[PDB]
Amino acid sequence: KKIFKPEELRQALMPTLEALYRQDPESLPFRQPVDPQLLGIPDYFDIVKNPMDLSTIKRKLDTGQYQEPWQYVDDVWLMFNNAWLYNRKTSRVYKFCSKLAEVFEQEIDPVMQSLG
Ligand SMILES: CO[C@H]1CC[C@H](n2c([C@@H]3CCCC(=O)N3c3ccc(F)c(F)c3)nc3cc(-c4c(C)noc4C)ccc32)CC1
Ligand SMILES: Cc1cc(N2CCOCC2)cc2[nH]c(-c3c(NC[C@@H](O)c4cccc(Cl)c4)cc[nH]c3=O)nc12
Repeated sequence: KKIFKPEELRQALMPTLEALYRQDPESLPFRQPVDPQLLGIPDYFDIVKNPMDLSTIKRKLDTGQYQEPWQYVDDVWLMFNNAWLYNRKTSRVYKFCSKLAEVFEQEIDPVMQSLG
């Protein structure tokens, strides 16, 4: 397997993470972990067993917790898939999720090609 240095993953993938953060208001529900107590949604962790958010992805990238870049891709789609699972199709959070996913799909392709 190709060996990836944590510093190469960080420098290569951080621009793609910024592309999600800079969407405002679209990124606002995703910047911090879902807090079901605050949001009044007691069933959240009955439905979402593996939560993920931008701050967790960013910390993992900054601290070298990804061994290979598709694990970063996995966490981003887990974030989005959790939100599409939990929220109604008509809800603002669901629509903002789809907006971020389109940005991600555009940005991630050339970066992954360059890491190969
Ligand atoms: C600490 O600052 C945060 C900002 C986002 C706030 N927020 C909000 C706020 C408060 C509640 C009412 C509302 O409409 N919100 C909101 C705020 C901004 C948005 F762009 C948006 F789509 C929704 N809704 C959130 C929903 C989710 C969510 C995700 C991701 N997946 O399932 C659920 C449920 C996550 C965060 C949400 C909560 C506090
Ligand atoms: C492109 C796309 C659009 C949407 N819709 C957007 C609008 O709202 C409705 C949903 C949902 C998606 N789910 C996934 C998805 C993954 N994709 C890999 C892809 O990024 C990828 C694949 C090969 C190379 C690269 Cl470089 C990148 C991987 C794991 N699990 C996933 O669920 N991709 C989706």
